Amino acid sequence: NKTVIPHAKGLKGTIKVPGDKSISHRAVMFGALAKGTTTVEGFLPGADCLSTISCFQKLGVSIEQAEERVTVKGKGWDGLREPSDILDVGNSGTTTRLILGILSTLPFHSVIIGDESIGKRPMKRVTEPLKSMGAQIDGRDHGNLTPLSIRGGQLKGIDFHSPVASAQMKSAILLAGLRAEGKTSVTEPAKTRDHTERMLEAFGVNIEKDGLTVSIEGGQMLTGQHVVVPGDISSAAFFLVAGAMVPHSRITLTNVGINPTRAGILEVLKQMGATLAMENERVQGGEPVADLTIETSVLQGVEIGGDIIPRLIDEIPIIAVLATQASGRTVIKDAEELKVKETNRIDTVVSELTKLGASIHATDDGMIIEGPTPLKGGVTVSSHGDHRIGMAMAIAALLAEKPVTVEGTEAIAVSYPSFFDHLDRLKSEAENLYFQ
Amino acid sequence: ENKTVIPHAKGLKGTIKVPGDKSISHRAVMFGALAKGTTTVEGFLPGADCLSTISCFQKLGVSIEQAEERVTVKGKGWDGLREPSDILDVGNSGTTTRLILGILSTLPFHSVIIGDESIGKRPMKRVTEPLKSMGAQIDGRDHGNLTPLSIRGGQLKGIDFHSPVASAQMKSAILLAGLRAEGKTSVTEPAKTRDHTERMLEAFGVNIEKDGLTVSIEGGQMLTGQHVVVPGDISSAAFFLVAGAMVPHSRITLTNVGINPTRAGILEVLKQMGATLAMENERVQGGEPVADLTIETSVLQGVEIGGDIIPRLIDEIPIIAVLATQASGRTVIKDVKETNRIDTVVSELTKLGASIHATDDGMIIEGPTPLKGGVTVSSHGDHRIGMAMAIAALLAEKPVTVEGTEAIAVSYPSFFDHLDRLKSEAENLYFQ
Amino acid sequence: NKTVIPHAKGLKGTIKVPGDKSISHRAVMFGALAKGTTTVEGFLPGADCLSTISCFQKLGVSIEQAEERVTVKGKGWDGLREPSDILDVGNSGTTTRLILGILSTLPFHSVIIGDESIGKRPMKRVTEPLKSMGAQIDGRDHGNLTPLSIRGGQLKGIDFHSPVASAQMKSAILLAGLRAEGKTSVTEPAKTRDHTERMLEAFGVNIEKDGLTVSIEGGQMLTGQHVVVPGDISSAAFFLVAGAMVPHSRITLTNVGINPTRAGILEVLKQMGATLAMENERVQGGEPVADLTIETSVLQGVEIGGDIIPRLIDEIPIIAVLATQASGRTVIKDAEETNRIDTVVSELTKLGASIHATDDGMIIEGPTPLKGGVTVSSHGDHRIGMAMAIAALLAEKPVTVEGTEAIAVSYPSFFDHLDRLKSEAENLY
Amino acid sequence: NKTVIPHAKGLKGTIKVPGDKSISHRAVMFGALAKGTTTVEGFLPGADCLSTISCFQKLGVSIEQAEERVTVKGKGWDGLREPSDILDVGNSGTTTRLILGILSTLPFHSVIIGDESIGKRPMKRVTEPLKSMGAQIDGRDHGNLTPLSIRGGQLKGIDFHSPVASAQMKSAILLAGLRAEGKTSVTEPAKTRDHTERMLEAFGVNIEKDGLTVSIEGGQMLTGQHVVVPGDISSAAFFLVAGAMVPHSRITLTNVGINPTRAGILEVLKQMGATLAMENERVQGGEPVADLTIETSVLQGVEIGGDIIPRLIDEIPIIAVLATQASGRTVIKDAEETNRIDTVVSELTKLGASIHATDDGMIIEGPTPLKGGVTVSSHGDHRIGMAMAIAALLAEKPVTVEGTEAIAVSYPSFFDHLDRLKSEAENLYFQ
Repeated sequence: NKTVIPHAKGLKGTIKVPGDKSISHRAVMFGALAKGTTTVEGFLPGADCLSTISCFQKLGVSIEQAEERVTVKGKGWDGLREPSDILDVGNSGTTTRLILGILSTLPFHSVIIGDESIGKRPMKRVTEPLKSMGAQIDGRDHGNLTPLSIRGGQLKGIDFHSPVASAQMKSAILLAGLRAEGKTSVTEPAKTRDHTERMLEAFGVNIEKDGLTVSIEGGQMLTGQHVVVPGDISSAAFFLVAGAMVPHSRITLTNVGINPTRAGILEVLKQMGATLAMENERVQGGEPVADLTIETSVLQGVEIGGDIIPRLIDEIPIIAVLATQASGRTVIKDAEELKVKETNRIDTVVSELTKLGASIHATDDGMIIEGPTPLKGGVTVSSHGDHRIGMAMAIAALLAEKPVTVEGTEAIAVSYPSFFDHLDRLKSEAENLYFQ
Repeated sequence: ENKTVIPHAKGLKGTIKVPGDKSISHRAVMFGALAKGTTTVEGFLPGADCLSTISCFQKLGVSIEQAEERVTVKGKGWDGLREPSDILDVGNSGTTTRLILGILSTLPFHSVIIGDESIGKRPMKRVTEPLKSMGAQIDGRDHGNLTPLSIRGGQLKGIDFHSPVASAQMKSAILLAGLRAEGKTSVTEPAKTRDHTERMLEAFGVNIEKDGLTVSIEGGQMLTGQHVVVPGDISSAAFFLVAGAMVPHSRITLTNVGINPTRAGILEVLKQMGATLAMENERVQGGEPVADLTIETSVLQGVEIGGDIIPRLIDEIPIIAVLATQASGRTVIKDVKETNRIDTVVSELTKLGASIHATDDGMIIEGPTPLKGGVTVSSHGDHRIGMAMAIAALLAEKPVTVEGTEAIAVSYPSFFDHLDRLKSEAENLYFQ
Repeated sequence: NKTVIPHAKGLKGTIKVPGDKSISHRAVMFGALAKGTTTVEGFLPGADCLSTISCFQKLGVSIEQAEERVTVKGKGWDGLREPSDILDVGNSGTTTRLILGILSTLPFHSVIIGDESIGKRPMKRVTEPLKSMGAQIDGRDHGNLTPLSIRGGQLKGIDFHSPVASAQMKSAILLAGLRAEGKTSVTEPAKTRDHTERMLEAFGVNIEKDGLTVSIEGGQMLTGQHVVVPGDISSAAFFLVAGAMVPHSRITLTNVGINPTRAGILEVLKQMGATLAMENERVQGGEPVADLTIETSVLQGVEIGGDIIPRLIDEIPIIAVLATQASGRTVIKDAEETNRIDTVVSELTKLGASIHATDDGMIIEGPTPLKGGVTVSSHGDHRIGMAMAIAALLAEKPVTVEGTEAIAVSYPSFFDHLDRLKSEAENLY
Repeated sequence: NKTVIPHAKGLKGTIKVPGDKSISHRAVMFGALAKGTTTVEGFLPGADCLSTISCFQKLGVSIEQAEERVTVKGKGWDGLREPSDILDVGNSGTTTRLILGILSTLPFHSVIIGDESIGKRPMKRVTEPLKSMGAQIDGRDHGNLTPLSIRGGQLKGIDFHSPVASAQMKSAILLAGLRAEGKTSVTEPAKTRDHTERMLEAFGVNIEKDGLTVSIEGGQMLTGQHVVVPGDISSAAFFLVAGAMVPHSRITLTNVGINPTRAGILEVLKQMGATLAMENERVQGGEPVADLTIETSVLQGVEIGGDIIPRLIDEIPIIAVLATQASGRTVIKDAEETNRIDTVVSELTKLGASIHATDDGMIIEGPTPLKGGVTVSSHGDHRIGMAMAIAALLAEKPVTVEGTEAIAVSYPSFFDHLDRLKSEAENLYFQ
């Protein structure tokens, strides 16, 4: 249904956001390929990550997952049996592409299928480079579409130049070369998420990191690990921006992932002039982690573009909200080179936030967000089934004088169950904090 | 409680429609999907297997509409089979697996097949190797031998195939794959085998050539929509034929039964034994021989069963065994699972008080023997042994308990209902 | 949803129609109440009868059912135990009404509920009389609607007179009478379905009957019977009317129930001068059964009214079709489901027939050839869909029959049996 | 199944434990009888508490619920309609007893049923008093077992005396006495959970207590409240105890409810001397809530019985573990089900601890370092498995715990919260 949302008198307390999706996926896949038991804490246990588990369980690996905790009794490649079942990818694009790399590594036959939606997402960009490595891959629309059949094994390294930049593709090819013979090299136009690169090293593998081109030597051995999964930045960002905007706020998000390739918001917040702080910075993967603390801030407009855009793409709608309370003008530029799935978000956020009373319009390559503007409520705003719009809108409502009806909150409860619960106990602690 | 108590029958009178033929039901649907025009199946077997065949072809883009025993298959040639976005689920059906493979090899896109646990243990390599020799890219578990299998069907070149094994499912696959290949495709085997695929395909407007031991198809001909009235499955029909032959005061008409000689082996044994049997209304529906059989309490003579016949009556050996117990003198049947069948058939009938004995390649039955109840007989989860025992219990003085009845209820749900119906009609006609 | 139906060149063959729904219900119920095993052949395995089985199992009766054969390890009243589960009736009007009577006998607590459909049908007509007999019954809308709660036990016989004519009602009270103290008597306006009467006798209970008045004494035993369920004339009727009208037809329907309170269709056929044979009359458990043979006849219009209407109600839609091919005026009157008559009229009329409704029924006229090429709906009522289907067998140009799911649910093999009849005619000719 | 647990290096952090079961049940129930909307926060979305929601949804009440957040559109008693469905109570004893009360209020027919479990639990101790009030209740075993049928309405108050202490039974009769005529009274040999009284007071109803006897006039009006459900002391107990035992530990437990009728372990903590802070002392929806803070403390053995025992019954397993590390003769004594305590002893001595069993309670002696390397079962009981789990955080070498799949039911994230305290002391440890 809908949620009606009042304005917040304040936000205070500590919160653990649910663990990073990308890291949780990889923590599992890598543990399966490794020798000796891997354990996973802070595991994001959603449909996609549960799909990954199910897939490897069918490949023979003994995995026990109990809420946020996972234990993977890996025995290396030598203990992955040929599946007598179809591997069901569910809704996970991550699982599909990375496991396509891994299955090309294996000297047996496998079939991949997922749901309605995954059968419209093109896979050709990944099957082609893998056929090049010596992998027999056929499927719907000549291997472009689900379902896909795969026999791998005796695989050969490859240098590979790529036109479009994509982290999932990279990760597939890297995992495939992990059991190949010789140099396997990936090259892209943009730099992009390094989770595969980082986590591999924490498992006991060496990668190249050469400028714009990453490479791997097969065949190295993966060992069992103890993986503490960092919080998802994308989920933290909702609270960070709330903490910044909402009067009388002081929020501490613990164990948040700080991977420079995804923590672009943390740079935006800082340059806008947020009272932001990091604490206890570590490297738990692989991945850098910190405890973020924000409190009510006086913000300023900031021009955002270039190499920053690729590193904060999920935080565009929430930054749109944040900019509403910043003095002067903020600009998003170089969004022209974004998927229609993201160009649509921008367009709706623009109109949703306008319904809420802000000065904001769409541009050729992003949006301009103008002035500090008090948001007025007494209106319905829709999440359009996109959890990122719902959530951003949800926190935008915390500033609105008069009630705001956010509809389509179903999509939020799917992705991030306790979003409103966490929000509610920040409002409770702040009300319990004002006493005589 | 998985056991029925079966009392001796005082008589058996009536008419019965046994369930459709499984082989013909499958193919009606399949060849339907390959033809131009509306095929209409009547008396179709709505079992799990045949329902699986329907499903796979729906998943291939073919419009198919099924109620109870009535099927409609709409259009539309090869030109209307679209590349599946779903896994084609074969379920339990060996037939769907094997025949559809032949057909899938004929199509220029990608298909996957899987089934349940059972099908995932049955070796397919016997079919996949031939089709690969025709040009088909077929991979699968255990190097294309076990489910799940993946199929890409390129431009297909014909083949002169030779096989050490006699297999009708294997033959069907290659003939079907030969349908849209170029240049004559031929299968040769040791024994002559079931000929449903050739007959029906022939009735669907296709031409098969037959030079004894070798069958061949010239690609690529058209198939036309047909009205297929599925004939009664003889294996089921056999159980009534035998009961009717034996129990005093019996007379059973069985309407519209597939009479095909590659499976009608029991019809020739009945004749040989001097059973009172009648064929009436024999015609041919959509390639398949069919007539209504009528049988009455007979005076049977022992006979030798062996050679060519065995293939064409294999499934009836258990019931034939019972038929034999009532024939005068010796009746021999000669020529892993077949031997396990034979043994328990022998075992059971023996405690019913028959003189039957097992041999290396079959069994020997002696004389006319009154069967006796008061014993519990088991089917070891074999519907064929179950039913055959059921019928034998109809002869025994004292009651006979037949454990393992749920196997029957799965193959032939209305089997005991049909028996009961004949038992009652005989008591109602006994108004002297 | 639909079926397209062409005219029939002929209909030849034998059919076993499904068990009578009413007898099938009762043989389970009486089996459960009786000492000794009861066995049931020809049982109708539809959703309703299975609900009946479901319920008595929850009362603790061992019942093993497969296709059309039931076994009931009946062990008497002593043998029914207090349910820990809710008794679920699904969609079954019979089960609900009758079980209410039975449960008013049993000295413990029980709860009845059904689906949405039963949850709308009123129960006051049965609950009120049983309450006056001594049973504690409460429920939604002051015991008028499910869920109903019942504590039965020590009942005292009533002399019941009703303004309604209902066999479920009569059966409830008669069943409560079985263990009630003294004499329970039901007097009804019309006479009605007497299956409850005939089967109590077949199970060994002395039931006294004047006309319209039936009485019963507690507390007689019931003995396990072997029950052969007769065919529903309700279904047989579609095939009898089919045989009567379609040229080149010769149909035999085996083991069909001819109970006179329900054989109204036969009276009409015979009065219309149909070529009807009733062979092998028997009585199976107090139930008159016979083999019927019909062949293409030259029917005449007849006047259907008065005492017969009650005996042929469910068959009015099919008789309406029958009258379409009869030579002359045929009147149905003294009827008062009055919307059910009207759809029959509407559809048949757009089929080319010459029907009209009256206030007391309808008037159908002459032998009218029927023109297809048009679409007619069952309106979820299965009987309209089957009447319409066999009407279709007679019509030049095809007829689409909307809502064949309803048919398919209540008579799965109905269209297959038709096919089989048309098939066999092709072979002869 | 089973989970392997090594020793704890140290426990540091802030934790919000799940909502209180009893308050979650009541928030919905009372909200359904109230006039005007009732919003609940901190709701425990367990099986039992969702069963309450189910039941009132079938009584006509519009209720939205999503994870820990619940909205109840109350329209007073007049808004409850006669049910067309059976009221399904699932496995919930609370729901069963407290609804029998509420339904007795209602001038229509209603049927209750639950699982094989509820089906075996006696109800005569609740239905008999309710009938005295004018309620008509029939059911299996002469009103003593599920399913039960009820028609209510015209109710007259009763002076009721119970020979058995039961919160549920008290709650039922009070709830019925909310729409009865005159003064309804309940008197029982001991005093037990008083959540019904507090909540009702908070929803605007006058409950008069004269120690031992509670009484209510009717009909008073219930008004829609904002109800922040406090954390469950029974589940906070497992973290207070672990904190007091593990070397270098300092844990804050946000918004835990401090009801004296269940805060027995807190009295035991301060009597054992353990360092225990108590910030933010406030009363919320009639319930007293506080923020608890425990650090690693020196434990002293203490005598426990009679006065303070009835109000800590569930915590006995966990307190038995807390005594393992307390110096000296620490004994609990009262038998008044108690089969739980029998099993605790077997497993603990198996770990290498000093516990014998006595006529009513048990003896615990000295501070004993526990040894690990054995399998301990909980027999499907969650209160053991949890106590047994946190116990294993002291002994080294794997201490395999069984019945863990029963823990994941009453407390989904128990082992997660636990894990998060170990690994946040990995990150607090940097010079």
